[PDB]
Amino acid sequence: PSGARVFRYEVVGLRQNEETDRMEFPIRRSGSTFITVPYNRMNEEMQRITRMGGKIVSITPV
Amino acid sequence: MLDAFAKVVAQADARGEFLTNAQFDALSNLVKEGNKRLDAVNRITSNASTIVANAARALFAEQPQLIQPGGNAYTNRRMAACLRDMEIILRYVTYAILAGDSSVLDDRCLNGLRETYQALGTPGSSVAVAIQKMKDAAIAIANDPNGITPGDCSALMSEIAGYFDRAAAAVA
Amino acid sequence: MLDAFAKVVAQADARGEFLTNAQFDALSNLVKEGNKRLDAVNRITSNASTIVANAARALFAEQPQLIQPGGNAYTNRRMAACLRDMEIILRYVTYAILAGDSSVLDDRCLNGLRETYQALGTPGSSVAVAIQKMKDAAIAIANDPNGITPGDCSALMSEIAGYFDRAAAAVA
Amino acid sequence: MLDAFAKVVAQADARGEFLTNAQFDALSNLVKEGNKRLDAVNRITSNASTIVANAARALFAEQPQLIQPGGNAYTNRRMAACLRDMEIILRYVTYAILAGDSSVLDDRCLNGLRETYQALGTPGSSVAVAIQKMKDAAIAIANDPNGITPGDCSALMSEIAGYFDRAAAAVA
Amino acid sequence: MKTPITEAIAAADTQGRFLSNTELQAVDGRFKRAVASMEAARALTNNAQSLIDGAAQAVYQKFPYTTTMQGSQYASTPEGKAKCARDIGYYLRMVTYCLVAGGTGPMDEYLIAGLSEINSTFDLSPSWYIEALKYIKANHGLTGQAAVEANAYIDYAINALS
Amino acid sequence: MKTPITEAIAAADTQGRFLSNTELQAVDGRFKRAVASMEAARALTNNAQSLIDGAAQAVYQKFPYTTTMQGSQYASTPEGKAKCARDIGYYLRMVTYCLVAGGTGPMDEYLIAGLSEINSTFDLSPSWYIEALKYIKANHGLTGQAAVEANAYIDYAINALS
Amino acid sequence: MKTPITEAIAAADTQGRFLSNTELQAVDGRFKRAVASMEAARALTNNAQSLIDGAAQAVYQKFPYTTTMQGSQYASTPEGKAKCARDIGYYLRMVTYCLVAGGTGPMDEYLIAGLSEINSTFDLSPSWYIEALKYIKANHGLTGQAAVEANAYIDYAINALS
Amino acid sequence: AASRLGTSAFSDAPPVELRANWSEEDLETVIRAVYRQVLGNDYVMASERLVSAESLLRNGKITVREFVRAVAKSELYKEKFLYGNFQTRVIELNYKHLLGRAPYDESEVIFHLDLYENEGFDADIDSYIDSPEYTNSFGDWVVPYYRGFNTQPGQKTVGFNRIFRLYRGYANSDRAQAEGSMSRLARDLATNRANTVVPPSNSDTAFAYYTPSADVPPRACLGGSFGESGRVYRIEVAGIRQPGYPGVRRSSTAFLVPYEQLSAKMQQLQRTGARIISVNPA
Ligand SMILES: CCC1=C(C)/C(=C/C2=NC(=C\c3[nH]c(/C=C4\NC(=O)[C@H](C)[C@H]4CC)c(C)c3CCC(=O)O)/C(CCC(=O)O)=C2C)NC1=O
Ligand SMILES: CCC1=C(C)/C(=C/C2=NC(=C\c3[nH]c(/C=C4\NC(=O)[C@H](C)[C@H]4CC)c(C)c3CCC(=O)O)/C(CCC(=O)O)=C2C)NC1=O
Ligand SMILES: CCC1=C(C)/C(=C/C2=NC(=C\c3[nH]c(/C=C4\NC(=O)[C@H](C)[C@H]4CC)c(C)c3CCC(=O)O)/C(CCC(=O)O)=C2C)NC1=O
Ligand SMILES: CCC1=C(C)/C(=C/C2=NC(=C\c3[nH]c(/C=C4\NC(=O)[C@H](C)[C@H]4CC)c(C)c3CCC(=O)O)/C(CCC(=O)O)=C2C)NC1=O
Ligand SMILES: CCC1=C(C)/C(=C/C2=NC(=C\c3[nH]c(/C=C4\NC(=O)[C@H](C)[C@H]4CC)c(C)c3CCC(=O)O)/C(CCC(=O)O)=C2C)NC1=O
Ligand SMILES: CCC1=C(C)/C(=C/C2=NC(=C\c3[nH]c(/C=C4\NC(=O)[C@H](C)[C@H]4CC)c(C)c3CCC(=O)O)/C(CCC(=O)O)=C2C)NC1=O
Ligand SMILES: CCC1=C(C)/C(=C/C2=NC(=C\c3[nH]c(/C=C4\NC(=O)[C@H](C)[C@H]4CC)c(C)c3CCC(=O)O)/C(CCC(=O)O)=C2C)NC1=O
Ligand SMILES: CCC1=C(C)/C(=C/C2=NC(=C\c3[nH]c(/C=C4\NC(=O)[C@H](C)[C@H]4CC)c(C)c3CCC(=O)O)/C(CCC(=O)O)=C2C)NC1=O
Ligand SMILES: CCC1=C(C)/C(=C/C2=NC(=C\c3[nH]c(/C=C4\NC(=O)[C@H](C)[C@H]4CC)c(C)c3CCC(=O)O)/C(CCC(=O)O)=C2C)NC1=O
Ligand SMILES: CCC1=C(C)/C(=C/C2=NC(=C\c3[nH]c(/C=C4\NC(=O)[C@H](C)[C@H]4CC)c(C)c3CCC(=O)O)/C(CCC(=O)O)=C2C)NC1=O
Ligand SMILES: CCC1=C(C)/C(=C/C2=NC(=C\c3[nH]c(/C=C4\NC(=O)[C@H](C)[C@H]4CC)c(C)c3CCC(=O)O)/C(CCC(=O)O)=C2C)NC1=O
Ligand SMILES: CCC1=C(C)/C(=C\C2=NC(=C\c3[nH]c(/C=C4\NC(=O)[C@H](C)[C@H]4CC)c(C)c3CCC(=O)O)/C(CCC(=O)O)=C2C)NC1=O
Repeated sequence: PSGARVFRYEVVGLRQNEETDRMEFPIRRSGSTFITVPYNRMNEEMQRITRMGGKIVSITPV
Repeated sequence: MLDAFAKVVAQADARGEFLTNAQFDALSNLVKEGNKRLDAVNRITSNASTIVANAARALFAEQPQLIQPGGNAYTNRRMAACLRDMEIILRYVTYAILAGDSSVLDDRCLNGLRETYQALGTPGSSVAVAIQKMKDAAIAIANDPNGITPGDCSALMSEIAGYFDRAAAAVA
Repeated sequence: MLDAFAKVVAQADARGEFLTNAQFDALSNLVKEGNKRLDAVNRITSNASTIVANAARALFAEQPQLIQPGGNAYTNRRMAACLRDMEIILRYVTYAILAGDSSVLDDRCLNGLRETYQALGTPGSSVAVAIQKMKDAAIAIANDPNGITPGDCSALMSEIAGYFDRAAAAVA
Repeated sequence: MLDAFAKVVAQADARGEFLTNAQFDALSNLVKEGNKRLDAVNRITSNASTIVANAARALFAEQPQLIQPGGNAYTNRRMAACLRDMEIILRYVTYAILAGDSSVLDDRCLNGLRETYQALGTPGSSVAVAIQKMKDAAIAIANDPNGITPGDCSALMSEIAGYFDRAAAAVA
Repeated sequence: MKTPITEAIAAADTQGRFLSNTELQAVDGRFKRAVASMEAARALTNNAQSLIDGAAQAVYQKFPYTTTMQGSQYASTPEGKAKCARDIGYYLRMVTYCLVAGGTGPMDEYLIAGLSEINSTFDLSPSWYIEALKYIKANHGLTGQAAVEANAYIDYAINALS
Repeated sequence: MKTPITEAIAAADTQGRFLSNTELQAVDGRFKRAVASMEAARALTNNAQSLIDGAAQAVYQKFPYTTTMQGSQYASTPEGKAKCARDIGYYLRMVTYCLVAGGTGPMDEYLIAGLSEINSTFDLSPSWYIEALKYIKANHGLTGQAAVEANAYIDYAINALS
Repeated sequence: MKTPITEAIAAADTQGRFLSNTELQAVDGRFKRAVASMEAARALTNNAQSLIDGAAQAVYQKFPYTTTMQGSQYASTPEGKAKCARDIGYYLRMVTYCLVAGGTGPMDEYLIAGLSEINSTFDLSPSWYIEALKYIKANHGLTGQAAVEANAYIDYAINALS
Repeated sequence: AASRLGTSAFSDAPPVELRANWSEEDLETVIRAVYRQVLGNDYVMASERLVSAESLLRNGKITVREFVRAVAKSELYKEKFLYGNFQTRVIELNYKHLLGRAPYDESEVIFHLDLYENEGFDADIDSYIDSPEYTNSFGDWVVPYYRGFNTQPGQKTVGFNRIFRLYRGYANSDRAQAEGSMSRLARDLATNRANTVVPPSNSDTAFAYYTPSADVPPRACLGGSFGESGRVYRIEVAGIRQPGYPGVRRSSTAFLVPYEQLSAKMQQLQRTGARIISVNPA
């Protein structure tokens, strides 16, 4: 209903320490990370991941 | 993200050598014609809405399957989404034009846009056609001979076309 | 996370059998040599900073490409990152020594560590060389026979070497 | 999230054609037997606890391997999880029976559940057997004629069974 | 698990610092107490069968109704008596795991979690196992600080069931 | 990096709107000042070798103990003198980069990030680099607004070391 | 502070009235006397060290028992002699402050503000400071209007101590 | 100065991200801490815990950010705070529970309220959850903590004052507080008015000092006061009960007193039993 139908995102290793120095928690692992994103927040989540840096390897509709 | 000045500084940092005289003069030339860049971005942003609207009309005339029932742009909600994404790619290309380098265009946005469409089922080829329609629209509005002090801007026009092409190739 | 005691009891619980007499005496042997284990970890942790610093100087002397402009241990930010990760490996190996098992070394380190280095483009082989330098430093400091009660702790030293080797093999 | 009525309208929207007479009479049949559907869901929901409990006793008798130490059900934490998931599947299938379609059941409950169990190591085949146990229990108490206005609704019972079967097949 | 060793390690890990003398002192205490702890574990395991059967009879005597009333949650049937033996055996095996691990880690992770859920769904009232554990705590036949620690773990289980 | 153009782009990106006239005016001012900035950068790089050598001697004179004290973190050895000629050169190079970039972006990404950590691990003293930067700021030999910008970046580094 | 200027201001403020001719006349008298007042203050501060030293010796001669008798109140130790010098210095500094303020305000606020209470709690005798002030009043080496005003303030302190 | 102010020990950060994200025990701790921070230390009964969210939480399908949002938008959270309080008060509670701070200026209320009025409450919680502050201070793997005590982020000084209005003790819960059922930081937020810090109770008498400026002397003396030497010290008090002639009236109040009289006034106040909240120069 213009929702549900969640999409899984797979993220390339965030190099970090590049425009994300301000982030309070130190990232503990880069890449090989899968984030369940819902359809309704998909727009925002793209913005966030890409703003942090890195890339998206693959997107699988589940 | 990088801009023209940042791009040359970053390459020089990778080698570890002070910027050579040639690089200095190149960037001075770029800044000497920067007013052209500013004019182009100003005109494109002032005509954003008409650019996207005209390109959309052309796209749905060329590929009617999209607006036929059961097609990917049908139901008026997906039509809104389609218009939104056309404007989004225009906005990021505008960012790139002001920067002078396509680094920002490929670093944010078009970073898996192909993948997102491929997962959604949206035809990437049709998106490419739409990007081309917008390419012609934007190059026309930025190259209009009337309303400004005369001169040459063809170099920047080819650059703008290059950015639109990069987007079209990356999304399809 | 399962330390040595926890590891043996967990496998015995999976099989569903009361701890057998052999397992009891193995654990009693572990406790009988526990003081030695504590002493070794105390001595390693007391010189942690010097160990990491000296090993780092040696690594950058033996492989100057890292600190040359354009190499991965250049820019002073990546240098800080490299020092941080060397000391992190030392910290988790000391955790492992105190535990008596490698569970902590594999959980919260080395698990999805090879992939991170591989994606960043940092040479994993060089990381392994650094771990080996720290291995020699730590084994020497942990077997220093001056300033302490006499004994033989060669078994524990071999165990320490095994932990370091496991890490170096996992990253390279 | 669709129901039966929403399902027919969504299909018709995909085709772009007004609701056909066949679909109209189908939905009229659905509403004419609506009270039956409500009674069935009420009976299953009222006896949810006993259905799950009895089915659980039966399952851990027909596959003692799961309960025997080292089986994905020992540890009393995993036992709680198993009961929890049996009840979860019953809950979403009751949602489905009230709705009249399987969209709700496959959108949340069994939307990738197979992969989750495959990674966990819990045998999906045994989970399907448990769902079948619940199926027979629920069918029996929904078809219990003792204390309600009589009338044969074998069709509704077959639909309930179909939804349970869809879940059981999707998890295994 | 919550084993003293790994609790100290986790305490240092959350603060991202090398093991200080605080954690080393803790582990030292664990090793000091381990002599008595292992003695207690050996004692409980060596006479495990005797204590298990005694506890089964104790529960049967304290709650006679559990051996007569018909139902799945009773030991009226021989299969029910077998399951009762299995459960009390589980409790004793877990306490002997906890003794050797050095803390209440095993009892917490392999038992005591969702125990309320299970005891409520299958209608096994905790009081039965509580009385069984009480019998074990009275007949364990240990002495000294070994007896103290074994009792402490048993009573942790008792209070958790309550 | 934090280049004026890119920060304007990021400011528009966070709001999600096309570049308004305010941002365009800002980048126009950047382009107007770029001619002087690049002239100053050419001047700084043309006399870079003399500046680096003079700064190395200045720190040797301000801290004679650093040229006599034995140890890795001292210039008492020829290898240490090479390291001085490397690091002071890096700082001057970064100043030229900042001048070209019109902002402190390069300085932050390639120098200031983690500078605190490095000066403590390798036992370097920030005062050394501070004195060297002061020499550079006095012998840069620039004039006008371009001189103002260059001195601003140098002082940014000085205050970051402190 | 009860400076003549501020006294007039306060008198006008309690009545919420603009400064009348009477207040202006008073302040004019202040300024007329200020020339002599400032001359006297300059003279006292030019000889400050000599005056304090001489007063110290004066009390050492007038009360020899204070330089031998044991007790914290007595200067039978170098620290106690320092305390004597410090206090007579306080008195001289307050006199200079009152000279520049043109009134007794400073003397009342930073001294003569429980001087009785403090000397009594410590049990120190007022006579000590009275004789010290007398020496200063005779050795100030002033003549004319400046002399009369300075001696008046010193005597104010003397009679306030009693 | 820790015990009196109330910050007993809030001196670390509990992440759940790990190879053993469950960690077999640590996940229990993380779930508890999220419940304590999001639900305002409310005593959640076992039956009404959000089991569905925890399922995905251990599975790794959802991160800590998603868990916090799930609790925040679940009806468990709504019944306690959202439905039952003035909307502005709800905005304050959201800032306390999700971003670990207090509203720094009126614009915060403007923005969040407009979201609620048009988009709905779900969108309001969304804005808190994905605001840059939540994304930075916490990291989708770090339980929110009260970072308002620490000043590192960059904030108006008033923030410190204001957070101590919302946090009235380690034991306290926002469902149960002295001034509850009405806005706690609303009248002040419009006027950008500072608040005196009310220490939470600690094994001594407590008198919650409400500070409505409707009937109080101004923060400054705004005059010469008595005119005696020295400035004018403003003394607050709460529990005045002994001298009730019509009933004392305005039991909690402040008096601007000239310096010389302070001592006398002090004893008078102590005689009535009110414990002086503050003595600030005016
Ligand atoms: C506590 C658990 C933990 C581990 C295990 C860990 C490892 C780790 N090291 C990293 C990076 C890194 N590791 C190095 C290390 C090296 N540079 C070299 O020249 C050498 C060959 C090598 C050291 C011997 C560097 C330079 C980076 C940063 C890469 C970059 O900024 O481009 C990264 C990438 C993201 C980041 O910078 O944090 C991770 C995740 N981080 C963690 O939080
Ligand atoms: C800010 C960067 C950004 C980009 C680039 C982006 C793309 C993007 N466009 C989307 C939707 C969409 N995009 C389109 C686009 C098109 N449909 C057509 O017929 C044409 C071929 C084409 C336009 C010419 C459509 C139809 C949808 C809706 C898909 C659906 O849910 O059915 C979605 C799915 C979520 C949603 O918005 O519903 C994403 C992620 N999202 C972003 O956040
Ligand atoms: C606030 C941001 C800003 C804008 C937008 C701006 C406009 C601007 N465009 C200019 C020049 C110009 N404008 C154009 C524009 C064109 N010439 C053509 O033949 C094409 C058809 C067209 C491309 C769009 C050209 C070629 C110049 C020549 C000067 C130069 O290249 O720098 C000039 C300098 C001379 C003049 O006033 O015309 C200004 C000030 N100035 C600003 O500060
Ligand atoms: C707070 C944590 C902690 C530490 C650090 C510690 C040290 C410690 N080391 C001890 C003994 C000892 N320590 C050693 C250690 C060594 N023998 C060797 O040949 C090696 C070179 C070295 C090990 C690498 C030996 C042999 C003993 C005595 C015998 C034994 O306890 O096994 C003892 C027991 C007798 C004593 O020395 O008082 C203590 C208490 N105790 C602690 O509770
Ligand atoms: C290691 C952690 C652990 C515990 C504690 C555990 C207990 C446990 N005991 C059970 C059954 C049972 N246990 C008993 C035992 C008893 N009968 C009696 O008369 C006594 C009063 C009592 C012994 C003290 C009975 C009768 C059942 C069957 C209940 C039923 O089917 O309704 C069941 C239900 C499933 C089954 O039949 O196995 C569980 C989960 N399982 C575990 O994995
Ligand atoms: C691109 C930016 C950048 C900076 C700033 C930087 C600093 C830096 N200086 C270093 C060392 C050093 N730095 C010096 C510098 C000095 N010795 C003195 O006596 C003087 C007072 C002072 C120079 C004027 C020395 C001697 C070393 C070697 C110390 C060692 O090997 O232990 C090292 C350790 C690695 C090495 O031996 O080179 C780093 C990383 N590295 C960088 O990549
Ligand atoms: C500016 C206003 C001001 C005044 C007036 C002043 C006086 C003054 N003198 C003091 C003590 C003292 N003063 C002396 C001085 C003396 N020893 C002698 O032999 C002499 C007779 C005498 C000098 C005339 C001594 C010995 C003490 C210490 C007495 C004690 O500790 O009990 C003390 C007690 C606290 C202390 O130990 O300093 C005060 C307050 N302090 C002030 O701030
Ligand atoms: C969409 C609603 C939903 C589902 C379906 C779901 C499934 C689900 N079941 C789980 C656990 C589990 N599920 C079982 C289930 C079984 N064990 C058996 O022997 C049987 C064959 C079977 C029951 C019939 C077990 C044993 C675990 C525990 C795994 C473990 O912690 O080791 C887990 C692991 C994490 C956790 O326990 O929270 C998930 C995610 N979670 C959900 O939110
Ligand atoms: C319980 C739900 C709820 C209410 C009722 C509420 C009231 C409320 N109304 C406000 C604004 C306002 N409200 C009014 C109201 C009026 N002005 C007039 O002239 C009329 C007489 C009257 C309307 C008929 C005005 C003028 C403002 C703007 C005040 C300002 O910006 O200074 C503000 C200020 C913050 C902002 O503008 O965002 C609040 C908090 N807030 C709430 O969460
Ligand atoms: C860890 C330190 C700590 C303490 C002590 C604490 C107390 C505390 N007790 C509460 C409730 C309560 N406290 C009681 C207490 C009692 N009622 C009685 O009749 C008895 C006389 C008495 C028990 C001896 C009751 C009944 C509630 C529930 C009220 C309610 O939620 O409606 C509440 C809030 C309402 C809720 O439960 O959600 C808090 C915050 N909070 C803390 O964080
Ligand atoms: C003319 C306007 C006016 C009001 C409104 C007023 C209220 C008022 N009531 C008071 C006392 C009090 N008021 C109450 C009232 C109550 N006790 C209860 O148990 C109930 C819950 C509640 C009534 C239903 C009590 C108990 C006190 C005495 C408090 C004490 O001595 O500690 C006091 C404290 C001082 C005193 O007793 O004189 C004030 C100021 N005084 C006023 O002059
Ligand atoms: C408004 C609140 C509400 C109610 C009352 C409800 C159930 C419900 N069950 C009903 C009857 C019934 N319940 C049954 C159940 C059965 N009997 C059998 O012998 C079969 C084995 C089986 C069919 C599977 C039957 C046949 C009827 C009469 C026909 C019907 O209306 O469903 C009816 C119609 C007559 C009546 O009011 O009882 C309702 C409304 N669902 C609701 O939401």
